[PDB]
Amino acid sequence: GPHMATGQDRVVALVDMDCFFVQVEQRQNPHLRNKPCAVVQYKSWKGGGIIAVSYEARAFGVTRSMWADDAKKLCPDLLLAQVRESRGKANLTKYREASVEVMEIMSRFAVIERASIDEAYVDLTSAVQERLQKLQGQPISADLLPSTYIEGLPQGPTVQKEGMRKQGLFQWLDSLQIDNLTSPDLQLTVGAVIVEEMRAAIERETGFQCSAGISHNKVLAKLACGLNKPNRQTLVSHGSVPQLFSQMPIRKIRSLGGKLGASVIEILGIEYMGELTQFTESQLQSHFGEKNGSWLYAMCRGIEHDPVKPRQLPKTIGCSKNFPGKTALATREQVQWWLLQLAQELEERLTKDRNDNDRVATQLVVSIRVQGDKRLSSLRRCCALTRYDAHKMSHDAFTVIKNCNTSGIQTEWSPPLTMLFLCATKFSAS
DNA sequence: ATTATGACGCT
DNA sequence: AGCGTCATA
Ligand SMILES: [Ca+2]
Ligand SMILES: [Mg+2]
Ligand SMILES: [Mg+2]
Repeated sequence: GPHMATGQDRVVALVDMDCFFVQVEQRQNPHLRNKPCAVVQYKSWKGGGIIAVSYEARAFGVTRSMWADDAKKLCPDLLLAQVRESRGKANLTKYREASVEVMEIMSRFAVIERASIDEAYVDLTSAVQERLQKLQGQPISADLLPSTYIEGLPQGPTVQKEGMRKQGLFQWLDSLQIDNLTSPDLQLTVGAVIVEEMRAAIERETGFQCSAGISHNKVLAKLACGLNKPNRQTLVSHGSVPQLFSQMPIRKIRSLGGKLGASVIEILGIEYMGELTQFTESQLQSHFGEKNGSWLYAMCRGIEHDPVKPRQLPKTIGCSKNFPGKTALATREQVQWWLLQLAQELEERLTKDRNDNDRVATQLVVSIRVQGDKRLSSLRRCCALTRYDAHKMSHDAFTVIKNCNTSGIQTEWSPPLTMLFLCATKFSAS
């Protein structure tokens, strides 16, 4: 009843760049613009592995993780841009720097949480209050929401896409109560107006387009964002949740795409998020633990409390390289050469980070994989990170791992290593 | 032989 | 601490 919380206390958005690495390359090389194209890393093995795909290329069935040689079978005219290689390895600097461009623009509108290289959550609650004041009871024009979809509309008593969008938008705005400064639906709508503005600024100042979700929490915002891509934004209201979830596979919700989601489906014998409402909170906690159970009980009702954390910078800086199949490292000289290559890239990024962001990493984590282990990581050991010096870091990394060498011979390494990873962590102010 | 990342949970 | 899960380009 009147004491039942409804998770409508915040306005949260999730902004996510469209085919991000592709846009970065298309900005740089106008010949790639408005083409089926993809970004690939390496080239020798099957033409390289695809890591990003333009929407034009997606239409041919080209996807992430496809080998370029195979993508070309689906899309013969597919254009490719290659990730830079430095020190024998893929170097992602260009995309990290482009990400900083976008994050800095977003930060002008609101506090953001960097969620990945190309997405951020935004807490718009305060910005919406402010805007509502300027608005002075004044209605919101559809003109202010030129790329917004309202999930669930139109409904009730045209055959084109933009026409449908506008019909739904009209129904939404027609039903809005603008004299109520605490109406959650109104708050969301003003949130969407601001996100249009944010998205316009990103595109004007970088050339990059993005999509966005606006709702009352991060999970719904994230879900909303993916509903209409590319170059569009979607508002998911509290009221839209029961219908939206009634046919929403559990795996589509953030954090349920893996083993836990599979267990929810298996144990409960359900398929869709909305089906969760029929279980008590204790029932869910009994299956999935106290934390997950409470989370599931609220989430299937559209409610979630995880805050947008004030964090624009990554918490770790790492460098890693796989050495698959035949290329596995089998000599000490090999292992040491590559630890050095990694350590040199890490030093470069750490030094730039110290200058830009006034902080220093204090721990170095070293991880490897050995030929034969199904797990991505085989062994992870940390040591002190006291100086930004590549030779020192690589010498230290070798020290902490050198006893993983089964080989009775000093010069030989066995079993061969199929992955090396150096990660700087535990930052302190400087 | 997707690879190169990055955040957070468990014990 | 070291390991596991889930996620994104
Ligand atoms: Ca994206
Ligand atoms: Mg993304
Ligand atoms: Mg993606």
